[PDB]
Amino acid sequence: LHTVIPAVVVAAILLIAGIIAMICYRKKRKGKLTLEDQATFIKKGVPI
Amino acid sequence: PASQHFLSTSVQGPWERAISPNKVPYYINHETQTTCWDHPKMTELYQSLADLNNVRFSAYRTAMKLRRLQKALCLDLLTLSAACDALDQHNLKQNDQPMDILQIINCLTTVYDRLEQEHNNLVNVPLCVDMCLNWLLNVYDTGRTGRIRVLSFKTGIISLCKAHLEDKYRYLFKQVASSTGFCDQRRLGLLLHDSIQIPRQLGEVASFGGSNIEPSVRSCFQFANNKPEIEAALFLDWMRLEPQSMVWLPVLHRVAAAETAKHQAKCNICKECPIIGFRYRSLKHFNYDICQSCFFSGRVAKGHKMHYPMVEYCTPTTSGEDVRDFAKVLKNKFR
Repeated sequence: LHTVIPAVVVAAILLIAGIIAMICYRKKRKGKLTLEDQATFIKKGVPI
Repeated sequence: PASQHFLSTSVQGPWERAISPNKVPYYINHETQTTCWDHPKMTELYQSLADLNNVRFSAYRTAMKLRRLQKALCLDLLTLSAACDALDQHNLKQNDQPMDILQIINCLTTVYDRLEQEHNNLVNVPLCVDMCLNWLLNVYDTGRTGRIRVLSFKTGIISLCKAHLEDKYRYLFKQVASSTGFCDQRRLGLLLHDSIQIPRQLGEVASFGGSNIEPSVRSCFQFANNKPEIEAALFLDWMRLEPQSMVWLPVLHRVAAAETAKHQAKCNICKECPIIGFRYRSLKHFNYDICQSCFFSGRVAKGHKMHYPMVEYCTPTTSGEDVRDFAKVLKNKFR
């Protein structure tokens, strides 16, 4: 029993790894590629 | 020239096409004492522009048309450094120095030789020189005197070159400020006048307060806490305040940046997925994302509201930021 069932408790660590991976799908590489304008901030939220 | 009688009928009414000693044709608006040129290549460019009167808003129209011009003129290939070196090579440092046709031709040749050496398959020196002379004398040679100011030419090239927005702002401020870096009402007024000479050439000058630069100077010096002179940092802050008469240049920078934007989203009217270009997300409803193709036509889905707030993504989104703003819009709709 101890050699069979505690072989599944590692699936909980598998979940923890999956969750912490998925809370970071854009925090893994924020810069990504085509890093133009890398010393300022460009964003808009009001139509003119 | 023989083309005078042939192409004088392309425009009618008060417009009167006339030829120049530099064999470049130009129209005449005689009672306004203002004159504009029209080369056949720029004639077909403007004919293509005339079918693009579908832009509902003002700043978007100016930015899109100016981006189309800059890409067509291939002046977006010019950087700040090359233009600065070219202007400093010809000793055109005094802003009030009179400029003849020959000096402008020499400076344009200096710029476009380097541009062609970088863009052999994209830049033709004589045609580009003719086109850029056409545009510059359209903006700043309404009197057909053959004399312009160095400051106006500098402002036009620096605005129409490829550089950071704050870098262009700082260079233009240094051009208009004194050796101490201070700018009074008069230099700011001259710079604003040079800036406002541009929209009147296309016909969108009144939408930004007209040609009256006095309210712009008044607002700038009211933001300056009624200081006699303004500084570069205060000028940058007042520009980031997005004044009525200067927002067109940051809107141009944004549309240039967003021309290569690709958003993983669906248009909530024309069902276009993925969104390419400008993505617009409503700040009131849920799951409402519109592409600029339907936004510019004025067609609205589910009708507008008492207030219909909108955010304009010009870059691919960050999941943290959009989850945060989704939480904000759920909070807004909860109340």
